[PDB]
Parts: sequence; structure tokens; C-alpha cells
Amino acid sequence: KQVEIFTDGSALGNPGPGGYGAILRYRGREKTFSAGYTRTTNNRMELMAAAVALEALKEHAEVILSTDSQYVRQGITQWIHNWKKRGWKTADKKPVKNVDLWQRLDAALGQHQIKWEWVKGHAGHPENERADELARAAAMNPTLEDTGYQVE
Repeated sequence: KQVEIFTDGSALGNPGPGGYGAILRYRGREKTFSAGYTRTTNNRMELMAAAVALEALKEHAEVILSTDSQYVRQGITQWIHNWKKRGWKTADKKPVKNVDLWQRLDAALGQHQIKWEWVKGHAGHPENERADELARAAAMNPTLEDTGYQVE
């Protein structure tokens, strides 16, 4: 009755072609999601992976989401609630970097019960390693445009 989610994102530049990988497991079966983008960043792909995986759930679910992304971890544990208080802007009044994706992720997280597993390394986390392989394979064959990517 719980959904296990494992995500990763990767890009070949800063900005360059990138992609994500997401694996969803529920009631012993798995589903895989992966897509590649022409010009993006590692952080956007790491964040997009989690949003996409949470979007495939079409009803409230109890979720264990495992990701080794430091970026996603800081957003969830330190940044998002402060950014909402400040209307999604930094102190210089610019929109937060990647606000499009943070808002997409935030929408999805507010419908579920999520236990976040912040993993550190591929050893002993085979699904996270597989999600990394998926993301890298998608970066090698991009088909989509990452419309919200902006320089700097």
C-alpha cells in the first residue's frame, strides 16, 4: 500500500543536454519514466524527476521518495517554506531560480504523505543507480525543450 519512488537527473553541461529517470514501485510492480531535454542543468533535471514521479500518482498516496539530490534536499528541508513566505523571491526581489519547477514540485507534494529518503552514494541503492543510468541515457537522446530554463 505504499509507493516507493526513486529519482535522479543529469546534464552534460551548464547548460547542456540532460534528462531524468524515475522508478515507481507499488504492490510489487514497477513503472519507469525518463525524458531528455536539449538544454538544461543537473539541478533542473534532479528537480524535474521528482515532480514528474509525483505527478504520475492520481490520488492521495503514502510515498517513500528516495533521491540523492542535495538540491532537492535543501529545497524540501530548508528553502521552500521560506520562499513561500517571501512570495517566491530572493532578497534582491528576483524570482527564485527554477521557481517554475519548485512550484510544480510543491503542487505535487501537497497531495500526498511523503517520507523523503536522502541517499548519499550509489552503493547499496540499486534503484537510485538505475535512475541515474536512465537520466544519463535520456541526456544522450534529448527530444524535448526545457522551456523554463533561463541563463544564470
